[PDB]
Amino acid sequence: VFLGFLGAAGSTMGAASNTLTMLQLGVWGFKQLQARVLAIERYLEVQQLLGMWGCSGKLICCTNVPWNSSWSNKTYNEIWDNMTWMQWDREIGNYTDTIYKLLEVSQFQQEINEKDLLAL
Amino acid sequence: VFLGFLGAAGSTMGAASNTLTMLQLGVWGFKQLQARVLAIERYLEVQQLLGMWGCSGKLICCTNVPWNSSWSNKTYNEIWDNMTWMQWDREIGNYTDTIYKLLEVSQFQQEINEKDLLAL
Amino acid sequence: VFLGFLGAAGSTMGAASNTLTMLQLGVWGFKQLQARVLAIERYLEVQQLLGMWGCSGKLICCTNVPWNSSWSNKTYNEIWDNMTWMQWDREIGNYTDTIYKLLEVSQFQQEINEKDLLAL
Amino acid sequence: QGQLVQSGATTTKPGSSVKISCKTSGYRFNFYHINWIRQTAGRGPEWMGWISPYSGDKNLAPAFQDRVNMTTDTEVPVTSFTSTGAAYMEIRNLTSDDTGTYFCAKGLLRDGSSTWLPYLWGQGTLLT
Amino acid sequence: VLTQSASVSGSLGQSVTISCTGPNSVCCSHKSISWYQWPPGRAPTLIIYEDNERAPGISPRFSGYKSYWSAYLTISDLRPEDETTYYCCSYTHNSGCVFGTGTKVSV
Ligand SMILES: *[C@@H]1O[C@H](CO)[C@@H](O[C@@H]2O[C@H](CO)[C@@H](O[C@@H]3O[C@H](CO[C@H]4O[C@H](CO)[C@@H](O)[C@H](O[C@H]5O[C@H](CO)[C@@H](O)[C@H](O)[C@@H]5O)[C@@H]4O)[C@@H](O)[C@H](O[C@H]4O[C@H](CO)[C@@H](O)[C@H](O)[C@@H]4O)[C@@H]3O)[C@H](O)[C@H]2NC(C)=O)[C@H](O)[C@H]1NC(C)=O
Repeated sequence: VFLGFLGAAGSTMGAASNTLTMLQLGVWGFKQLQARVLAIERYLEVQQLLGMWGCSGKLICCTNVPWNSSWSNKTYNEIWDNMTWMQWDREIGNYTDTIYKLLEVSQFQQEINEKDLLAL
Repeated sequence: VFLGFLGAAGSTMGAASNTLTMLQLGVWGFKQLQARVLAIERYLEVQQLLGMWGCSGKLICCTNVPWNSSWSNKTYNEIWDNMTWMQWDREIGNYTDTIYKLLEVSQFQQEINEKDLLAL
Repeated sequence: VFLGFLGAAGSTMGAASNTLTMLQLGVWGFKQLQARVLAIERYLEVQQLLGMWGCSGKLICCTNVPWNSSWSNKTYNEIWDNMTWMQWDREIGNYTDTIYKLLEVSQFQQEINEKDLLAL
Repeated sequence: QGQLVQSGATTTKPGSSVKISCKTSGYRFNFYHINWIRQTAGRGPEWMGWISPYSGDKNLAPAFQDRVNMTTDTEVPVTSFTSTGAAYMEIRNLTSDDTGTYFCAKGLLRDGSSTWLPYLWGQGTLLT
Repeated sequence: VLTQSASVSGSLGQSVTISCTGPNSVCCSHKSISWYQWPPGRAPTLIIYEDNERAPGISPRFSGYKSYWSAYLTISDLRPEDETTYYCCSYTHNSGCVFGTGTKVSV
C-alpha cells in the first residue's frame, strides 16, 4: 500500500529519517499479474538483505562496522543537516556493495558469538 | 501449509489465543498459478505490517500504545473470558486502522530512541 | 541472488556452519515467470518456519527443546568434526517434522511467558 | 563402517625393502589419514606415520625419518560417501630388527584435536 | 618413555584402574591421552580418546581420567572378554602417538 514515503525527498537527511513530522488472461489480465509479482520480488530483495544484517523488523538498525573514512570523510553535521538522501546515495553509491558484504559477515560472526555465549 | 488454525473459532478469546490445548497454460494452469500468487501477496500483506510494529517473528507482541477507552470500555474479564475473536473483531472493526497508524509511529519513535541509546 | 552457499558441501558440519573462511507471453515469457514465482514460494516456505520458531533474521538461533537421544545418540565431536551437513540431514531426516512441531510450541509458549512477564 | 584389507604376509631377509598394501572400502578414502603402526616382538608398539590421502602431507617418527616411503594412489568413487583407496609403505635399510606384524589404520575424525587417531584398523601383515 | 602399570587383575563384578605416566616431555597436562585395547598380534580397538571421550559403540563402563601428572583407565564391571593387554597414547593435534610400556589384566 503506502510504499510511497518519498514525502521528504528534498529535505535534509536528518530532518527526514531521524524525526518525521480475478483476471481474464488478456492484456490487462497478464499485465496486472506481472505488476503484482514484480512488486513482491523487490520487497523480498530488501527484506532478505535486512535479514542478513540482523535488521529484520527494524527501520534503524545499528551495526558493528566502523566507518571507513575513504567512503566519505564528511562530518555528521555536513551530512544529516546539509545533504539529502537522494544525493548522499549518489555520492556513496560506488562502495554500496562492499558495505553489504561487510555487514553480512558482521552479523554472521555475531550469530556465533551469541552461540558461544548461550552455551554457558 | 497449516494456515487453517481456525480450530478455536467458537471458543473464548482467552481460551484460544492465550493457552492452546510444472503447469500447462490451460484453465488449470493459469488458475493454479494465480491461486499461488494470491496466497503470498496476502502473507506479505500482514508480515509487512508485523514488521512495521516491531513484531517480526512474534505471535504475541506487546506494544507502547495505551488503550483508548473509546475503542472499547470493556473489562479484561468480559473480553478474554466472554467474547470470541470472531465477534470482538466486528465490535472493534471501525477503529482498526487508527490503531495501525498509531502502532506504526510508536515503533518508529522506538527505533530512534534505541538509536540515541546506542550512541553512548 | 547468492543463494548458492553450497561451497562447503563436502566439509565437516562444524567447519562449514560454525566458522566460515518485461516479458512477451511465449515459451520464454511464461517459463521465466513461473521460475520467478517458484523461487519466492520456497523462500517463504522457510522464512515462515523461521518466524514460527522465534528465528526471524537469525542464521543460528538457539532453542528451548532438549535433544531426544533417540533422534541421534552421537557426540558433538562425532557430528561437527566428522559428519557433513549432506549426510547428517539424511540420518536425522525421519524425525525432522516432529522437531518442527515441537519447536513451534516452544516458541508459542515462550511468547506468552514474556506476555506474563511484561504485564508487571 | 569401512574395512582396510592389507597385503600378504611374505618374508624377506635384511638389506631388502618390502612394500605393504592397504586397500580401503566402505568409506571416503580422502577424508581420513591412513596410519601404519608396527608391533615389534622385542619392543613396544611403535607408531610409524600418517599420510593425508587428500592433502598428500606425511608425518613420520624420527626413527623412520629417512627409512620409510609411504604413498597412496588416488581413490575410486563408489557412491556419494564411499571410495576405494590403496595405501603403500616401504622401509629402506631394512634389517631383522624390524620383524613383526605391521598394521594400517584410518584416522578417527576429520577435524578437532583427535583428527588422525588410528580408529579403524586393518588385518595386519606378518613379516619376519 | 611412557610407563604404565606393571599388571593388575580383578573379578567379574568389580573394577580396575590402569595407570599411565611419564616425564614432562610425554606427560601430561599439555597432551591428550588415548586408551587402546590391543590383543597381542591382532587388530586392536579404540576405547578412549582425548582423556575421557568414548569411541563409537563403546560400552559406558569404560572411563578415562587424567590428573596433571598421570592418566587412568577405569574398567568397571569386568567381563570375560576384557582379559587383554592395554596401552595408552600421548599426542597433540599435530603429532604422532607415543605408546606406553604395557599393562595386562585378567578376571
Ligand atoms: C576436505 O576434506 C579434507 C579431508 O578431511 C580436509 O582436510 C582435513 O582438514 C582438517 C581440518 O578441517 C585437518 O585437521 C587439521 O590437521 C592439522 C595437521 O596438519 C598440520 O600439520 C602438518 C604436519 O605438521 C603441517 O604440515 C600442516 O601445515 C601445512 O601443510 C599442509 C599441507 O602440507 C596444509 O594442508 C596445511 O594447511 C598447512 O598449510 C598443518 O599445519 C592440525 O594442525 C589441525 O589442528 C589444529 O586445528 C584444529 C581445527 O582444525 C584444532 O582443533 C586443533 O586444536 C589445532 O589448532 C587440524 O587437526 C586434517 O588434517 C585434514 N586432512 C585429513 C583429514 O586428511 C579438508 O580441510 C576439506 N576441505 C574442505 C574445503 O572441505
